Amino acid sequence: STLPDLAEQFAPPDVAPPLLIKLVEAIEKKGLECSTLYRTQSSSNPAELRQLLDCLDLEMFDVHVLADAFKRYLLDLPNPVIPVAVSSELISLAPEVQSSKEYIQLLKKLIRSPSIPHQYWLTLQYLLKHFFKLSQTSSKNLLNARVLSELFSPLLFRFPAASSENTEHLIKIIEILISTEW
Amino acid sequence: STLPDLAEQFAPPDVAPPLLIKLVEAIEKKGLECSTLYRTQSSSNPAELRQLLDCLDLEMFDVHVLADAFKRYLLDLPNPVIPVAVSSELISLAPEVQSSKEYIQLLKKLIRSPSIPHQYWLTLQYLLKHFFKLSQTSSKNLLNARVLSELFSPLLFRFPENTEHLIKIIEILISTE
Repeated sequence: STLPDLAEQFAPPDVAPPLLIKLVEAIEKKGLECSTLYRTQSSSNPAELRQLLDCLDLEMFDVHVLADAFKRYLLDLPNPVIPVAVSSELISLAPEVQSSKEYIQLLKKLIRSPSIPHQYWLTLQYLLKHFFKLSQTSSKNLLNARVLSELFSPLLFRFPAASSENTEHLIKIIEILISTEW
Repeated sequence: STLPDLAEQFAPPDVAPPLLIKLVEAIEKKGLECSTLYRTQSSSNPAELRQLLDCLDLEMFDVHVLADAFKRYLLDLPNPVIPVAVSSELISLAPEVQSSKEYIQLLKKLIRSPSIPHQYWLTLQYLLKHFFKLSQTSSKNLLNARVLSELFSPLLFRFPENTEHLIKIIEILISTE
């Protein structure tokens, strides 16, 4: 709620918001192999999780609390990682655009727009790297790229779209972008 | 024009773009008393000035070249220091509103909007501080708040009448730092 805009939390040459780096690195250190990471709610409520996003070393916290604070962070951003301007255009695309490659091309073109601060695309890239690292230990944490897209796309886009052939394409491109990080 | 957006050049807790700080500090060191600062075209063209804004110590350069690079910087920003939405609103209120105090209150309210990165208002504050510093030696450089407003308002707002109210806001904001 008091969480600043992504464009105010950091700037190049930094690669991601410092708070998001702390969360991701703590979660990867403690939960990379956790078979229920991001699929179980912790006991803390939103108010408690937000208190965490202000005050210590995050490794001190329960990994399930960190995972919930990670979700809380994405939800409390004034504008989502993928701005509504971008999602609005992607959803509007006709069925003749059957190509995931085209959807990806358009997301990158739109999100790299000069009207959108570079921090948004940088934050998405950092998150995709995190999701990819998780999917490379799928044999233990059970997370593949598609499930990660289905779990986190509603947090990255923050769009109540009514579910359609368009929404399947957005989930699909996030899936593809996770799997194709390196 | 590869110049990044103001919001991409720095972020809190930094108070202004690092390149703009270097320009301002060099100009104030070398040209605080120059009777023609910011009113003389130097021999350099935009390409040469951009060469300078794209990368060592700026004090090595002719002060009139630094002044031109300062202007070039404001012109090459992808979005102006005062965003188009803000200027548009202030301009459309031009016939109906007259109070300078109201315009100033509104400029601050609009530019502090959550939809606008804080860097824009921070950069404007830094620029106003520079312009005020110049006006304290106006007897020597001839740059008073009014002259500074007429020179730089078109660069801050990015407008080639209605503007007269905008220029007045910058003048007052320079004078009251």
